[PDB]
Amino acid sequence: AETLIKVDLNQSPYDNPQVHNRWHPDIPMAVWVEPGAEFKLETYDWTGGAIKNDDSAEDVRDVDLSTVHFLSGPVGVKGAEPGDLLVVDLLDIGARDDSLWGFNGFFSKQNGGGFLDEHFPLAQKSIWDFHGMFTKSRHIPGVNFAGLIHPGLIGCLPDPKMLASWNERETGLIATDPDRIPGLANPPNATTAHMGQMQGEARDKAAAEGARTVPPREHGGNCDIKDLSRGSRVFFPVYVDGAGLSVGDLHFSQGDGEITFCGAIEMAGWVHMKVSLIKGGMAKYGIKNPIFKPSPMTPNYKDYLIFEGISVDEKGKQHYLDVTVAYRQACLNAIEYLKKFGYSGAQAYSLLGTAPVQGHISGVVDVPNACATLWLPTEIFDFDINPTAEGPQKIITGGVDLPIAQDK
Amino acid sequence: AETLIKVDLNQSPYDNPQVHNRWHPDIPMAVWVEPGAEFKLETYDWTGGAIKNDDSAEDVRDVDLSTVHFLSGPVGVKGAEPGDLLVVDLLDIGARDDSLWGFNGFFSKQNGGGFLDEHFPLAQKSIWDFHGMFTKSRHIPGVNFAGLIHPGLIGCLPDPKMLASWNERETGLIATDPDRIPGLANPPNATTAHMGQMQGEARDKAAAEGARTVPPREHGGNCDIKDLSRGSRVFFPVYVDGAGLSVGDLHFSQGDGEITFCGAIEMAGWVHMKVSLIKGGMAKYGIKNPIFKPSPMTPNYKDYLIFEGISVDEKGKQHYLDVTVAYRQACLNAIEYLKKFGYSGAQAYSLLGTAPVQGHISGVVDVPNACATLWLPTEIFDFDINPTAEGPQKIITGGVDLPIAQDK
Amino acid sequence: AETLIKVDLNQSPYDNPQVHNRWHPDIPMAVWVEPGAEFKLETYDWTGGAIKNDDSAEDVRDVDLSTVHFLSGPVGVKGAEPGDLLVVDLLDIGARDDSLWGFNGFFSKQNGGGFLDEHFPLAQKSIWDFHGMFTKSRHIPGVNFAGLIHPGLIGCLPDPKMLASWNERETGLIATDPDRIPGLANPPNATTAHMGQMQGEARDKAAAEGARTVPPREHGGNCDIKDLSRGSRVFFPVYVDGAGLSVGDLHFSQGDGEITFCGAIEMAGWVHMKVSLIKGGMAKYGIKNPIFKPSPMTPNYKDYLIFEGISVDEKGKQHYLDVTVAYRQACLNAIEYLKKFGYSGAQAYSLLGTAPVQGHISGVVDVPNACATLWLPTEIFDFDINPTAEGPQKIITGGVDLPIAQDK
Amino acid sequence: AETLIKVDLNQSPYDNPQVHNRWHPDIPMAVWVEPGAEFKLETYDWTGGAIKNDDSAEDVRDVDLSTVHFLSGPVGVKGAEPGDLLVVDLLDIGARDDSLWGFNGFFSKQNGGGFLDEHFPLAQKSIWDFHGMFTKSRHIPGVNFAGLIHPGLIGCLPDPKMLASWNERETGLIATDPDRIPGLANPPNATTAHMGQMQGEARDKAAAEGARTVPPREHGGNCDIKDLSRGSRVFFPVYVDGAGLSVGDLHFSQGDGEITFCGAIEMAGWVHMKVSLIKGGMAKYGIKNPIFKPSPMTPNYKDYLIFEGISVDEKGKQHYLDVTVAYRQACLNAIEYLKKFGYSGAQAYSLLGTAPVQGHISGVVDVPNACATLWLPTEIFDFDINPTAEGPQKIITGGVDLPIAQDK
Ligand SMILES: [Zn+2]
Ligand SMILES: [Zn+2]
Ligand SMILES: [Zn+2]
Ligand SMILES: [Zn+2]
Ligand SMILES: [Zn+2]
Ligand SMILES: [Zn+2]
Ligand SMILES: [Zn+2]
Ligand SMILES: [Zn+2]
Repeated sequence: AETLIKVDLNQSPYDNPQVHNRWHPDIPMAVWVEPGAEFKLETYDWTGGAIKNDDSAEDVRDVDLSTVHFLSGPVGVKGAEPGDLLVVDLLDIGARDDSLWGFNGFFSKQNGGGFLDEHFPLAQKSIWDFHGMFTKSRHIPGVNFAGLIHPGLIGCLPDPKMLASWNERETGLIATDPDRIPGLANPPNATTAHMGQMQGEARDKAAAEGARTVPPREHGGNCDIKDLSRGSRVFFPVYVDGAGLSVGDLHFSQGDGEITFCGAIEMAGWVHMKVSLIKGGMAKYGIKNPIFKPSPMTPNYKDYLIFEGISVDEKGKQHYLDVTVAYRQACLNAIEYLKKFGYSGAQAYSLLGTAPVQGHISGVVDVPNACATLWLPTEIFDFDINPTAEGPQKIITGGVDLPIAQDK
Repeated sequence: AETLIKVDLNQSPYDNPQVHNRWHPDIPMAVWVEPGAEFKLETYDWTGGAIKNDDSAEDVRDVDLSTVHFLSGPVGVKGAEPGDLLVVDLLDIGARDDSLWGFNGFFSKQNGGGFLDEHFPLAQKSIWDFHGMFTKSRHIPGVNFAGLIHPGLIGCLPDPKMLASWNERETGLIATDPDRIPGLANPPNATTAHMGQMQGEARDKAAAEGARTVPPREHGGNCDIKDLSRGSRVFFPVYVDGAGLSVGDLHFSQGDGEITFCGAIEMAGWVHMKVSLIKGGMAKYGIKNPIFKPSPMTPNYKDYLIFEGISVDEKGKQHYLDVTVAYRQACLNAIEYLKKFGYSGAQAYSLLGTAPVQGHISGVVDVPNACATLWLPTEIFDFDINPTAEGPQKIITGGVDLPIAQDK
Repeated sequence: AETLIKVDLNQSPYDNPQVHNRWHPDIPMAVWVEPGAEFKLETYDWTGGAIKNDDSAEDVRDVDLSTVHFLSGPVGVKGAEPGDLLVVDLLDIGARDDSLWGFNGFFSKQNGGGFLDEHFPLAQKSIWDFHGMFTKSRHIPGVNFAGLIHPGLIGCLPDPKMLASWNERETGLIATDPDRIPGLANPPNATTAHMGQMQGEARDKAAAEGARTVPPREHGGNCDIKDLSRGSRVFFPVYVDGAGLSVGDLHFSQGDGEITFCGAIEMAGWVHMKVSLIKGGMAKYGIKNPIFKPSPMTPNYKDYLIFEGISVDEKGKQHYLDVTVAYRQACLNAIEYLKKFGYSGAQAYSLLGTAPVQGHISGVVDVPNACATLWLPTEIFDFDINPTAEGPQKIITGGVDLPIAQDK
Repeated sequence: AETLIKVDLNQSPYDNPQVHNRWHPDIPMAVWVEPGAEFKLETYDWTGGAIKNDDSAEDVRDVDLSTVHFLSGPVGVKGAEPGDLLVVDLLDIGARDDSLWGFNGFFSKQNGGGFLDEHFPLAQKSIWDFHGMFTKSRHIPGVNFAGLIHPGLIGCLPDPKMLASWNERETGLIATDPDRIPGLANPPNATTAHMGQMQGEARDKAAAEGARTVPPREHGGNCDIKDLSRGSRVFFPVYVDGAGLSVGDLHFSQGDGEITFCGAIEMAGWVHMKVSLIKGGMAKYGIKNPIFKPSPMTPNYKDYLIFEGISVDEKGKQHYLDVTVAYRQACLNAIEYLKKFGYSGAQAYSLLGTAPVQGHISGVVDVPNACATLWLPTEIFDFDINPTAEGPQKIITGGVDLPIAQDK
């Protein structure tokens, strides 16, 4: 299939007019296609080159998070009207031949944070090499797995209404605690905005009101749903004429929650897709957020070891039906378990961000506690991590660990 | 294997000395077994007979929720010491031959509430019949599925310290909003307490400080994890000598979250299990909450239709990394979708509480929005519910709906 | 549901009028049901009590194979006419509460033979205990698995024409080598025939022309398809009015090919089923043999170690597209591999007949060799049997083995 | 990873010195690698360009089957000695970017034949297009599936002894019926032999004794095991120093048996692989034929409709434990079923050769009949093919069919 958007990794994303990093109804289509068209799009990694394949974490700590995410699009679809559904088949996804590695990290609390930032406040990095379908890290010994390759971010352009709501409610929330490190949301920011085929005046009004791509919203966008993977079929709400489908933020793999924030195994690559329409889909099927069907080709792991958490935090304080706090406990429990086998806490945390662990909302009614589970697939280890009568052999030798960078 | 605790459904649970409905370190063992023992335990449904197989919801409206849950146990295991892990193999689980039906319901907001109680505030009920491995409801046409049969509630007796913490933090939370309908937690309550073989003054003492079985806690207890099912192996923390393992609240099936609160498909039944020990297991493996391995025998549904939600509520107000609010959105999206096929909202809500739907914590870092997904297995419908170019057809037409009871 | 055919294991099968052990159009219905009826049938093990739970193989050696199989039925279905399809839902299947064990064996070559009878010519036995969904044998250490519970034999009564063809072609084949040990087929035999409710001369006429139940045929019958298991839906061709569905020969588990001949794990038990009709199904769907849909509840083993064979026998002699010889080599390769871990050959051969191993007709065109594969699920062993750089380790300490009985 | 053997589809395979089409101990290594090396090999389709993407079957009719299969290799592995096992990870496999289509056909009975050549004696062809992970044919409407991408042929060079045995037993078998159309085996043939880098005199001899690659043998070779797919790990017996691993005959998909003979969906492509050794692997693990582990990434089809056959042929003749005849019956039964939905017999036959259907050796003991099953995954049709009460609707219209060529 022909590649309709090409990416040169050594060219600055700002120099590519078919790339953009904010959501706005007025970004012009990077290309137009007919319904039924099938084609490939190439993509920068989300940072657009900021993070390197080496053994230092300073890049993770110093990255300018206002730049993310560099998306390829918007793709225009002829005849697409507001209120349609845009049916997207993800026919395949992969890494570029010249870039067979990816990265996971923990941001510093001072520059982004993450799910377990109170336990791992310093920036770190693991590097992942791709071996066909499989991946592994020089930083995490004894671990090998097939990737669940997915776009972290995909979705259609918002209408004027939608964008106004997003900015209002999100700036409103920053207003309630504007000095929290890390912040509660990210406001529009024109300084580092890439607005596609835009320069001058229209570029500068739109860049000042253009939404950050950081959070998932009603249209889809940055959902980081690992299961929205190569082979899947997704149904997107359409808000503007021609839809304006963009995609980026490709992951070779990811755990549920993407707890590390900085991936997932983040990568540059390509997406091969087919597009079509359901006329008036949104009203016909009562669509608000996207809906999709998962892939018939995914890694078949099923020998899970499953960890539990409840809505009582690390300090012993009682919350109310809080799935977020319950998941944190399940993740911490899994980390504690892994450490008994010789993994550092950073190796374990990176693992939960990268390997295809499951996070279930098992119970959300048994007041006051929600119950959340974290499913660790045991197939990914080249030794048996199941409990036995005699106790764990502390297998993991070496002195290998994830790079760590002191704060600035 | 022999049944070590027998249950007569027509006998009041209070008259059975091997049953109890509060957690307390001093409830004496209902029976003693050797490590390696295999045996069966019979169980009351969680209410102990309050809910009937008929077409009215008044029993659900009027049930005395202080009575739940009637558990079978505690089972003493010889040589079990605090800090051990109790290894339980769930070898099989089923319904009683004389009781081949179960119930799902929504509590009234005035008497219990639930996940979608703002949308369905009146008490309702669906009745499920068991056909070998399979189930269906006269109240929900076109739906048939294999059950994922599991105990909703299982775990070991707390020590004195643990119980004190539970009461302290939970009464503390009630104190912050004591008149809230429904309540934030349930305090100890001696009026409806069944304390097993406890007699005299010690009984009345213990009943006044005995914790409700309603929430999951560090020991396990009422987790309502559907995947802790027949065929699973679970590892419980031991707090007192002999462990004191109790089990109840059997489910023929359940969806992730148990959003309906009143099940799941609640039933009476039996559990066939084997028990063993890992000496000093808790410290060896860094165990706080239980861990387990899921069953090799589960329903193989994989053709999911997957719905999404973010941390923005039904009023449009913006929350911060709130998985609970995101899941509500995903569930409501699923319900809206099913309605287009002719299901009532009540049918849809009941379905999500009963069928083995998956609830994933897909993303919990993309500030401000968490992303939660609800996975509806399409194999359970006897017609195709997948989106087509044509839009849906109302294949659900006709009479039956769930019983509904007006508020007292 | 109600049990329409009851079985007393201590009663001779000949004394039960609702049992039979030959196929004949004139055996009267054991019971009549309406289409849509759901009910249970109890069953003798195929031999009807000949094999015992002990540590000697003499019963296997001496069994009278003319007696097999004692089937429960024929069940009549009101309105069923020749050329219909009888739709049978297998809703559940299990062992009797008073008989929680089963048996596998190798027949002596002198009395039955088997797939590897040139390698294991003496009669042997392994006994299997049922632990809820799971099984294991005191004769084969280190192995545990969830059973794939299925009827080895199920199908409808032949019409007069069909029965005549069966006898003609099968006696014709015996004629080509009548003194062969073991025989090529089994002729009608009135001596040990149980003809249900048939009386007098009519009974006598039928027992002399009644087909042995030993081989699978166009109607179904003794297929020993492990995947025709609890949870399946099967569609049977109907030849006579009322259909006359019979069932027996229940297996707790079996490997593809049932290579040991004497099971499988043979057992007495029960089948819970629902029946219905497709009017004129046979012509509508071009049905000759039965067709079916496998169960949504089966053991999820996927970590196979897969062995190969080609159409060259143990003497090195070249055959032509012979899948039978190819599968023998694949089984023999699997046995040789297992022996390196400390299993006897008999243990391994019993294992392949009992555990849910897969046998695939991988290639049947690459003249002169067919390619057959044997898939051994590695999850059934409590130690890792995968190849490593170091080679195997004799982990099966020994002492215990299958009973063996010298020839008479 | 780097491509160590490159292929120009427009260059004659005879002009590529790193390709060969006969098995012989003396073909020199096309390249040498160290143990632990990972690399790519590109491949011709098995015919090397003979079959074209068009709507006529004459190329299939006229192809010179003495030329097949053009393999890439032999790959030398430093330190590999006879009696070792060569561990091969298949890390990924795909189609070439310039060649995103493949072909299935039936050979004429006069030039190759096939499993159902008595029913389809004239040469035919279906063409398949690749859409990322998925495939479909302009010749078979209503069918879409994810490919189970595998090498049909892979293995190591035989030693002198092995080669002598192969020729002796195979020429011996041709001797028993030398004029048979099609032949029972294919003898060595120097006319169309490509012997890699072998030269002049030494080569003219090797080409006269070099075995055809057509059948699977002890070393592996052309097994056409669909499940030996991308993601798999295979363990090959080593016969000569450096091993000499070759590979070709790549399939995008195939059904069990490869009944159509001419594929499978045959294609040109590439294989990304890693190699390593088990020193003395063959004796350590009692290896005769290869063994392998299937892939964690395969198409997840589960909703099978399963067809049966027994050892009684199309003429009604009775065979003895003949799996080959039983499989033919099961395949013919499946074809008859599909025709009721509007497919031609040719469409159905091509489908069974290409789609990932399963063929099980379900029973091989119930004298006189073997029982074989054919498993059609129903997910591959864009309409429901399951039996219902009112019968099949003839969905397949149009007038498209496979090209057919009259005999030469
Ligand atoms: Zn993302
Ligand atoms: Zn990302
Ligand atoms: Zn519960
Ligand atoms: Zn419950
Ligand atoms: Zn049988
Ligand atoms: Zn049997
Ligand atoms: Zn081949
Ligand atoms: Zn091929």
